[PDB]
Amino acid sequence: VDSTASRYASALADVADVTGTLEATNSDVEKLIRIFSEEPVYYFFANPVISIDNKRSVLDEIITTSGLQPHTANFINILIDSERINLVKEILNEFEDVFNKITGTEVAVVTSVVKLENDHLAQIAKGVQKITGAKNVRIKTVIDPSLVAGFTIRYGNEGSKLVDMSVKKQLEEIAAQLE
Amino acid sequence: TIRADEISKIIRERIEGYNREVKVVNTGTVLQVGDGIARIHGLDEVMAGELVEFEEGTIGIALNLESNNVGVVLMGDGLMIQEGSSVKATGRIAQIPVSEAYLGRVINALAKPIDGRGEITASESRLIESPAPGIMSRRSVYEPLQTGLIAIDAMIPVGRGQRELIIGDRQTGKTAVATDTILNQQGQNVICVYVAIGQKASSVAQVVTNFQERGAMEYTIVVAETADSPATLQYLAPYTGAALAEYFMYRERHTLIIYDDLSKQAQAYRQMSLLLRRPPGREAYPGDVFYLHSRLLERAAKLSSLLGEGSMTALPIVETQAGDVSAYIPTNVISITDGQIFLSADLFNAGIRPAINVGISVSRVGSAAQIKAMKKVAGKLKLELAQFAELEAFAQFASDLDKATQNQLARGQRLRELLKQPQSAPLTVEEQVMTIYTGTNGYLDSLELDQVRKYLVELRTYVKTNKPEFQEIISSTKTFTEEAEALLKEAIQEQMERFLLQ
Amino acid sequence: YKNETIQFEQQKAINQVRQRVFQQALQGALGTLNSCLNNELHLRTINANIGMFGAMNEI
Amino acid sequence: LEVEAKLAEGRKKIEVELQEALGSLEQQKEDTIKSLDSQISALSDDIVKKVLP
Amino acid sequence: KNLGRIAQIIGPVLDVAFPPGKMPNIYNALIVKGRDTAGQPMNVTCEVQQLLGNNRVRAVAMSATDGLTRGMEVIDTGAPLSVPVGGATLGRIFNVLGEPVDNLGPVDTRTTSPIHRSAPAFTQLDTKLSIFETGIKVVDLLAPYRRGGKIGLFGGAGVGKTVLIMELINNIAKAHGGVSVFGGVGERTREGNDLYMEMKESGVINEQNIAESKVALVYGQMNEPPGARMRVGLTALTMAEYFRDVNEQDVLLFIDNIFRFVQAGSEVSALLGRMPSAVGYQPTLSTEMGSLQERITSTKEGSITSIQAVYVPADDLTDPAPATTFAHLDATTVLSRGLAAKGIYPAVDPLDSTSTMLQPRIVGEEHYEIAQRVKETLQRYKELQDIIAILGLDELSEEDRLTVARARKIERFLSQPFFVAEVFTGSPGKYVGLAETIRGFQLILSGELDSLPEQAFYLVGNIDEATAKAMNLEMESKL
Ligand SMILES: Nc1ncnc2c1ncn2[C@@H]1O[C@H](COP(=O)(O)OP(=O)(O)OP(=O)(O)O)[C@@H](O)[C@H]1O
Ligand SMILES: [Mg+2]
Repeated sequence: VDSTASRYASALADVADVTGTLEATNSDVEKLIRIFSEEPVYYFFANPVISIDNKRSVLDEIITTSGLQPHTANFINILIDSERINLVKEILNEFEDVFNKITGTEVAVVTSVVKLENDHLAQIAKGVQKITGAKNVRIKTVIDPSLVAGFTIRYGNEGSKLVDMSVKKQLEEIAAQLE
Repeated sequence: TIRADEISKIIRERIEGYNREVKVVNTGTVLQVGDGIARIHGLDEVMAGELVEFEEGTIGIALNLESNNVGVVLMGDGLMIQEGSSVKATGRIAQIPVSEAYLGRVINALAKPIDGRGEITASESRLIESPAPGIMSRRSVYEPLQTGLIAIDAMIPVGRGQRELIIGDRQTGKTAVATDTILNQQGQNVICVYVAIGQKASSVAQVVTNFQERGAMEYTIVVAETADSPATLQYLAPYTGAALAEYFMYRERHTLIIYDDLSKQAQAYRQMSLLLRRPPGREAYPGDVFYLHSRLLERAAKLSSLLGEGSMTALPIVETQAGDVSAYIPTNVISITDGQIFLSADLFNAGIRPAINVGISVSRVGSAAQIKAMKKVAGKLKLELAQFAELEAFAQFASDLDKATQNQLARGQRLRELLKQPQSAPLTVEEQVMTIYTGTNGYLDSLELDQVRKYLVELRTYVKTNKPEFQEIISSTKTFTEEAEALLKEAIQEQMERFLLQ
Repeated sequence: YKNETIQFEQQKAINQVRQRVFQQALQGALGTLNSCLNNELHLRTINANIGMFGAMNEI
Repeated sequence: LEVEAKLAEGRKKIEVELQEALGSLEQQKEDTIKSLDSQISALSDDIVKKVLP
Repeated sequence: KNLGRIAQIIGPVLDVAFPPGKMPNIYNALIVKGRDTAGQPMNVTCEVQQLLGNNRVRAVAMSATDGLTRGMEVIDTGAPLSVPVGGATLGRIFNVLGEPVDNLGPVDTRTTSPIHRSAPAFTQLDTKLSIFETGIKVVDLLAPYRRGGKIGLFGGAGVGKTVLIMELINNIAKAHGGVSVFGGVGERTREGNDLYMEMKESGVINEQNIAESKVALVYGQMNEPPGARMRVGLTALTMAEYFRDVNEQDVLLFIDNIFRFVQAGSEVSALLGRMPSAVGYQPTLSTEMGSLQERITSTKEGSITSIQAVYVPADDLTDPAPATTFAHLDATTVLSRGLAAKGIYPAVDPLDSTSTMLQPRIVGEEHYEIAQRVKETLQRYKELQDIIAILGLDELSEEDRLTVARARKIERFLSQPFFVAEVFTGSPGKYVGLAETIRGFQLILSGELDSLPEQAFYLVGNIDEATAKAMNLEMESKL
């Protein structure tokens, strides 16, 4: 994808990569996402009517308490100057996808009816680094009851590639008995 | 009609030998649904033109593979497709099951039956978007396609492997030119495909009723997408019909295909393209509408003896608007097609039926289509209707002229009575040679115009019964031999004697 | 053609009865499976499912 | 006109034969749904061995 | 050496994303590494049309994009479409890509040339107005051709346009040391196969000993995507200017037709999203035509003369597709369906065919004076056909008894046998020079040959051959 939100996030990652603050910058970017969730905080930055000069002063105070990285504080200042603060949320989310690309890591999603153990997670991570080529592999879990018993993982560059065996047995048997 | 004794096995029959294989699919999520389009996030590995399947079972073709999303055009109503719901690419690109057992089945644009007569037993599959034969796979058009109309099969001859265009304004007789062509090959072993894009469902049912009465459905597939259907099904319906006609053509069988309006296919691809935000052109069509119809019609030509000499004679029908031949979709198909059959409503109201405007209508194959018997006789019909075309201004002034001109006005007014056929009364080639030999050689100058129709019907039923040796000369040798020219003249002077008494 | 219609309606009757029977069977099996012990079934299931996962990744 | 009337009357007769046959087979499938129940139990019991390895 | 990735596939139009430094410039060929229906590799060739910014180009495919996936690797070739040129191209049918589609093996060449190229410079042109000698009497008298000019055929089928083209291929190969290139821009595959077999039949393509052949065929079909069709004219032209520049020959180029070059550029531009120009064409129509037509020129080395068929949309000569074409044209040859019905071959209309070359400072006064007398005689006979149908010949004046008899003798002596019809009719063809054409029509118009019959000028080459056929008929009638 190449949209304005994606374009900005990619720049932010590239500067971190140059300066070797990829771990350090990523923590700050995660820290920002908590900040901009709040409807009141996001609204103040986003709306055109509030004066830009006031926005910087408030932003500086926010940066100090936060203790953000020197570029990360710039990056928000750049967004504010160039009017694209209305799409901060898209930009922040976009950065995570870019950050995985730079490391060479991959992300996976595995879902189950009941919570499961760590060795299963490590072996799914093994299989996903096999079929994907993660330099390293990463994993996430979301407990959903409306399946039968299985696990579904979800991976790829987007949340695209899906394999599972819980209810796909049953829906598959409906669609195979119509044959 | 016994079920419940064997239901207790069939449930255990599908579970036996069931693979349950885990394989990687490309999943997406639905971003937005509207107007039969689905923008889809994900599907990172989908190929262009691939069928994707939705939740609630709707299938669509991924056409726009854009950088942020995939523009999927739905093959059905997307009313039950929910925002955020999953969607998975199926792995295949637009097939139909293909078989001998489509002959007589009214199927729709995925070649599923809509006649309510059971499934179709099929074992092979053809691609809907198949490529055309190349240059070295073809042969020159040399065999006739007998349509049963004198105005076409004499002067605008359609051969096998030729794409001819039936064109005119609405209610001129375009369907009847195409239907009577299908009704003529009851004895020839061509297979007809009648594709009906965007029509009223009542008129598809009247064509199949016309076909089943006259025994035409023993060699006919009717592909039908009624105007209620989505625009994807109307866009893919002649490609479904052309894929069925390519099946028989590669199995050495000769075929005819009729597209009942290519005009409504172009409007159905303009609908999808404007909803897929593709930039338009003249009459809001995309740039691909030429490449739509040229990819369709070039699949229909005549094959070489290294392949088996199957043919696919396309007769696309295009409707113009107030005779605007220079409109965008008539301009494309006239460029693509070999010949054009121009039908005019000023001849349909005057009684000239089928309303062929034979002056403007052309055929690029030319006389290579016609048989040798037809080349001899229709060499005189073309010249003498051209001499009557220059003298149309003189018909009001027939008295004030010499006999060299006035006989040409008298001859040309009976040569137009040759061309008049009623609907669904196609003539055999032997009956066409009799009619043009009689008219172009002076044997109708004694008759009033009310009787030229009644004379030829009685002379065609005379030689059918009394002189059957004429039909064997033209069926086998296919040449207007000096024997048959003697045998035909004996039939004329005996019929003119019986017709004058009456 | 009417006998063609009657044979098609035999096919349709068989098909709808088979599918309604099977949906009855599905929802019965679903009730029984959701009546089953979570711990015993899942451990075998996850272990076998993840083994099949790694096996098809080897395949 | 006489044989066209014969055609139309025969067509009505075959239509009523159709409705009798279709109503009969619908009653037949009503009977095999109302019966055939150990099939239901065993068909549930057979797939439960297939959903799990 | 650059790998790109497909960013989007919208129709025949691709967007390919490249690394930030390594970057194709406009018109370079992109080779998309694709996969087929079954699973084998098959590659798709493209051409950069737009640089979209952010390291991303917009390409228009030369083949089908059906089955291309976003994210397949694309090779930047660094050059536009290079196409084989030489004597390895003679007798062969080519793709847009320079690929042989006539199933006779690969092109065993060692030379290629890019199809996108500047014109010859201002220095390199051949300013001398030369007449091109076709060996055909109607053309060499009434509608002469430049050597290095652009000619238009206004004819359909059933007018002998395919025989007239093959005669020009055979005459340039025999009289001069020339070759020909036929370019089929958006051609039907039925008539594309019909033309290749009649070229085999008329000996113009030598099917037994190829590379002894006279033509190189380049065919772009109608079922090609619009990108390929825009390019076929240029591909044909790049072969034609290898023979011009390197072999120093005089080439015929044939574009059949030049309107389908226009509409294929109109389709690509609409797919690229350009705001269209007047009457729906591309806004770059004056330069897209000018890019093809300014390479067709006479240099100091050789010349390329292009005889290109022209379709007039809506029978409007002020339409932007003929109006941009007719600006570059230098002669128009109108073929006539009515003159073919009389039996005259070649069925060139003498009165509606024009040239800019039929000026007395160019062709000389002896040729200009005679071409006007022939036109004035044929125009007077065209007026008198209603009077002969009312009066008859015996009631016309004595001055006008001659201008019917002479004009009926001119209409026969304009016809000619061709070398490409020696299998079709049996009568051997005649190459008639410009010297024997002017001396032919001087004798008919000065009235010396008013003793000869009418059917002594029909299908004869020279004016001596006219009196020979006549003295044969005086010896055949007495028997
Ligand atoms: N040769 C004929 N003689 C008499 N009537 C004819 C003939 N051909 C067609 N008709 C009649 O003309 C009417 C229009 O013909 P047809 O349905 O073929 O039109 P069409 O060209 O398909 O027009 P549309 O596309 O608008 O339906 C029909 O009612 C048909 O019965
Ligand atoms: Mg119709």
